[PDB]
Amino acid sequence: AALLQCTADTLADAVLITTAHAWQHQGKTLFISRKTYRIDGSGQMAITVDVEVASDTPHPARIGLNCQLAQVAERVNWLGLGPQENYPDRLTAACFDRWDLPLSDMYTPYVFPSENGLRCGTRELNYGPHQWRGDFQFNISRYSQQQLMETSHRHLLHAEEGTWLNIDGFHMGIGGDDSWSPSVSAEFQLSAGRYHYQLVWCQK
Amino acid sequence: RRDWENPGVTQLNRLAAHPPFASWRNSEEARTDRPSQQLRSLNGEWRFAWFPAPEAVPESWLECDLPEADTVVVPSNWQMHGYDAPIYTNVTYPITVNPPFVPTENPTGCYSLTFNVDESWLQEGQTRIIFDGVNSAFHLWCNGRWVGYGQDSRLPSEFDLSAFLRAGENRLAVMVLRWSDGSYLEDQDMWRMSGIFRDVSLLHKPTTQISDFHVATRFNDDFSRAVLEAEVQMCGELRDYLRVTVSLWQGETQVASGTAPFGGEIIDERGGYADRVTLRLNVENPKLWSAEIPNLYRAVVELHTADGTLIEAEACDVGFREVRIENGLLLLNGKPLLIRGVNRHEHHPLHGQVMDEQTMVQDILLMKQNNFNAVRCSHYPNHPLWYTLCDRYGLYVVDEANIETHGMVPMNRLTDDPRWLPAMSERVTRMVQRDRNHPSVIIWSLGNESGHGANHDALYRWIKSVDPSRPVQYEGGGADTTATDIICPMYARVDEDQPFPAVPKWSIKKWLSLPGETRPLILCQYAHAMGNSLGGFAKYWQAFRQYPRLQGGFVWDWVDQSLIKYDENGNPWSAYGGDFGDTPNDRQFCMNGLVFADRTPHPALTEAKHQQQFFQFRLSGQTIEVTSEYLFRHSDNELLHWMVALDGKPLASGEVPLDVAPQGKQLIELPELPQPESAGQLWLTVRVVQPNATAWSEAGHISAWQQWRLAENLSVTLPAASHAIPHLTTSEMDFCIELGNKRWQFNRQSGFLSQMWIGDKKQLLTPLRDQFTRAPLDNDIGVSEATRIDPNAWVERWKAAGHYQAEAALLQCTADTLADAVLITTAHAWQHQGKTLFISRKTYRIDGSGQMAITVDVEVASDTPHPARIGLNCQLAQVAERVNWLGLGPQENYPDRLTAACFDRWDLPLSDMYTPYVFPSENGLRCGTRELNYGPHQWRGDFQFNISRYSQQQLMETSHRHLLHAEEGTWLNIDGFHMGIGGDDSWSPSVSAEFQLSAGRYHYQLVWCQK
Ligand SMILES: O=[N+]([O-])c1ccccc1O[C@@H]1O[C@H](CO)[C@H](O)[C@H](O)[C@H]1O
Ligand SMILES: O=[N+]([O-])c1ccccc1O[C@@H]1O[C@H](CO)[C@H](O)[C@H](O)[C@H]1O
Ligand SMILES: [Mg+2]
Ligand SMILES: [Mg+2]
Ligand SMILES: [Mg+2]
Ligand SMILES: [Mg+2]
Ligand SMILES: [Mg+2]
Ligand SMILES: [Mg+2]
Ligand code: NA
Ligand code: NA
Ligand code: NA
Ligand code: NA
Ligand code: NA
Repeated sequence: AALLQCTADTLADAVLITTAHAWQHQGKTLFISRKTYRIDGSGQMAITVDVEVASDTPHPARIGLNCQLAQVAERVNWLGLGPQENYPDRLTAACFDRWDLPLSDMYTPYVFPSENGLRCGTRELNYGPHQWRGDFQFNISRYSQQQLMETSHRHLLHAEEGTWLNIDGFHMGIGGDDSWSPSVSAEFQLSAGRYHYQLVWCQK
Repeated sequence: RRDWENPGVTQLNRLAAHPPFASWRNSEEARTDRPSQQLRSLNGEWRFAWFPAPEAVPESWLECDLPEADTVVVPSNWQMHGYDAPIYTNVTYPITVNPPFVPTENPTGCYSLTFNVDESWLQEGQTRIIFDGVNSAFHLWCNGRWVGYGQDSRLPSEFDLSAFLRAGENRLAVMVLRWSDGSYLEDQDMWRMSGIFRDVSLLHKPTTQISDFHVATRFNDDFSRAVLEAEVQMCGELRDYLRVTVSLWQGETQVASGTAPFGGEIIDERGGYADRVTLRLNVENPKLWSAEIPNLYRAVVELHTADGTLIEAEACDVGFREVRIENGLLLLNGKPLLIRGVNRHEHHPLHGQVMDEQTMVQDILLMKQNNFNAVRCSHYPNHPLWYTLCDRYGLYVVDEANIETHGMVPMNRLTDDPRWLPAMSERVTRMVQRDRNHPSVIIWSLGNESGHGANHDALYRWIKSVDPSRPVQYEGGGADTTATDIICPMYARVDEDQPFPAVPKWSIKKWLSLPGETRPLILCQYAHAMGNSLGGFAKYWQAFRQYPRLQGGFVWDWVDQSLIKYDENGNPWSAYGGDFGDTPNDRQFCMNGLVFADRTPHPALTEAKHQQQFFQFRLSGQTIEVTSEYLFRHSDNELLHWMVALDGKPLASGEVPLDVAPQGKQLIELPELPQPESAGQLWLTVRVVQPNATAWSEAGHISAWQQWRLAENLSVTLPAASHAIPHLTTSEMDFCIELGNKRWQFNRQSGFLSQMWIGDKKQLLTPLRDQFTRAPLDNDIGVSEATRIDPNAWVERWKAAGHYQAEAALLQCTADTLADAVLITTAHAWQHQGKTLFISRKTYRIDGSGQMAITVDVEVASDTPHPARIGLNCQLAQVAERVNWLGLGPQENYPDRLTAACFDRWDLPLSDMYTPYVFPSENGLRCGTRELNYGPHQWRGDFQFNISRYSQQQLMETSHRHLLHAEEGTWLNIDGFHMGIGGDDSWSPSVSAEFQLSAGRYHYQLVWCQK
């Protein structure tokens, strides 16, 4: 990430932070992320994200944010699709409701580890004293993407400190027509060029 | 006798049907197709009188001209001269349904002509008159004596006048009935007119003559050898000294010839046809005919004495081609066709249904220039010259019997009735007898929209017996009945099934594989081009290319059937159904053409040209792969032009010759290309250009194009810190912002930007407000009418949900001062009767540079009908001469109809940004736009827009383009999102799901600045 801009303004009832970053590689700009954070008297933090994706770079796996929360909580409660893991091109069986599961059920123990446990169509997500509202997809577990991508057998994974939270405005389909040739359908690739998403983080 | 109320009497004294004759008396003139002294035209000035019923015609008229008659031009349709009104009705018959009777009030056209006959025509042989087209039934007298009668408005009626004429002056009297029992078989969706609307001619034939001739061409397995077989029949004085010689010419060279005496092979226990002869000519390496290369030979049929006297000669253009269906595919000369077709009615906005060569040529040129290779004669045999033109210019033709009984209930009531077989039979058999030697005709059709009756099965079989060289198709009764060799539906969708009972319209892809089905599928009508339409067209072409058995279709249709009317000031205007007092009528349903009545293109034409290209392209790196979809020709009149530009700025370009064999591929690797690091999108555009002119196109004609986004450099450059900060001033009613010479005013009660000044000049006539509706397109309305609402049509769903009447309720409006800008924030709710339909949340940020960034986030209730658009609108104070944009163009383009548009920098006169569809609706959008310039303003973002002198309100409230009036200022509509326009049909919602605005939440952003 390269910073392009970071500013702070005070509004009548809130503080507004504005940021812009470019992601580049071998001098090419791959992605540009523009955001605003607006914190008001209610203590809610509203995040708006607008992303540009160069038309000539391969369509990305996802467009979201991530962080390692310091807290580890027993349950996960969300208003969205579930209860089991679901992805864009594999979510017909999931139902929209309010689900509540132990954190470990939010991780799928695929023998060969990878991105896993996403839930889509989520309007509200609760974990510990935090609450996220918006229209996103998410996964939450003790394992970072880095670890999963560096690990070849589930038995070698180890819980990291805290909880890794991945909250996506958009996520690419997973495909599966076969496992030896790209099989994610066009309608499930993130090829729009410009993406917008917004979330509200607040304390519960 | 009221012969016009008896389907059992379709003619009296009419001569047999046959292919075009000219009775040349010199074979070289027959070979060259020059005029024949034996074939005269009687077209010109005639005498005409209109009567309200045949009972009102005075008997004196048979013997002499009526003083009150007018002199008028023939051919003509009398409605075109104002004698009575033409009627525009689609399905419902224009008369009370009570076969076989017609109204006692039945407009009768009394035509007459005094003309001369040279004595020599009466000294020997036979003199006949030919009426190529009389609508709908007529009696004929010559010199006051009754000659005969005829029905079928679309084929020639010929009568022998030999015994009625006298040397010098003669007078014809033709009493034409507008309505007859023939009318029950003429219910096509078009203007209902009448008159002697095709040519009238007089033909002299010798007593011993060629009465019919049929030409067939059969081939060997690889088409390198053929046998031309010509069966010739004679009438007259049959003697042993008679011969027929058939010679075949390629230009001035005679390639083959055969001569034989009369007497065909034995055919049964009673012998053979002593009055017939079959000549068989061997032809090596014949030049084959196709729409791609319309190679023709000339066959001359000489009837002569063995000792050398030519009695008469007849002749035709011959196209060596074989048409056959094998293994589920329609093949032409052994290769599977891909039909780029269109249905074409015979229509002229001034002359009605009268055709002329200029207009036909004009239509053929434009069809070919727009990549069409086929035409269906919807829904009757055409004027004879059409065929000649298609043979010569090269178009595949579906020749269709003049049988349409749509208005019956059920639709096969007459076609399944044996009492209507004779009348139907004549319409089929006489067509085949007239047009069977034209190579352009490749498929026969039994008529249209007449259900499926036993009569179709009998006639299907008759054709198959008499002419095995061409398949037979017929869509009625479900499009895949036993009366059709090709599954030929109308308006079946690509992927969406429409399972109506009895006659379902399956997705075309699904249709082909139904259990036991094996026939090819070619749509007899697809993509209803009514008003702003053709949305989804590309979907059809992708399917046709992917599925071998999906071999194309005929677009509905070529030209709008609008008629010209003149206002108080004598200025012409385009009229449609009901504009002549005609009622009931089907209003604008008569305009469904790719082109306007005067042949000006509608924007959809370019979409069709593009999807119907004959060269396919793929890009890999700097390598372009060109694939030919021609079946028979090499790319011998083609070159590839290529050009690379960055945001409209040309960086490099070139040309490469195209040398691809039919169905072949060519790889072209482009030169080291530009790799600028300046921000923007790099686009490659390629065009196939025909350097040499052809019979149907000018040198430099573009036949194909395609574009690809090459590299993109996103802008990362920070803008320069401003030497200013805008000031905010507040009052209870407004937020005013000022910066330099610019000012912005936001109304606190309405919550919208109400005014902007550049200098001292106001820029807006109406405030900037959200807009979720559009002036409805013909496809949005479908069949809905005030008197009979169709609740399922998009327009009605929007209306009923309150979209057009919703009022913006302000929920919030604040202004804040930032470090280097002023920020206005607003939120509005649109409700209707208690229902919140949409919520619009925006920010407007005006900075020290004077630009205004507007961010819009809209929520749309999931249970309200998907809205037509999500955008902003305002009436600008300025009227500027031009419009310049960086986006798709240059023509109007909508989300489901934009493949033909190209991304570039375009610049046009304001008026070209409006499309003058006869029935006004939303129009002129351009999509994929990144920057728009108009007068002093510039808008940047990623949006679609339209800009013109007409508000959406006016367009939706006006029914005819000539009644629109330019408003003050310019109406600008800038949409973040716009719904598809549809068009698979114009009577059932046809916007594909992927083009409906059903996301629920939408975001868009624009920067408006001045320059
Ligand atoms: O046959 N119909 O009852 C009918 C009702 C409403 C709309 C179209 C329609 O039929 C359709 O009309 C279009 C009009 O351009 C064409 O004539 C097409 O051939 C016909 O099937
Ligand atoms: O046929 N039309 O072109 C047409 C235009 C506007 C309204 C009704 C209409 O045709 C009418 O359509 C209804 C179906 O909705 C029936 O098929 C009716 O028989 C037909 O005349
Ligand atoms: Mg009759
Ligand atoms: Mg000779
Ligand atoms: Mg003589
Ligand atoms: Mg019809
Ligand atoms: Mg009507
Ligand atoms: Mg394209
Ligand atoms: Na892994
Ligand atoms: Na095909
Ligand atoms: Na029509
Ligand atoms: Na060439
Ligand atoms: Na209108």
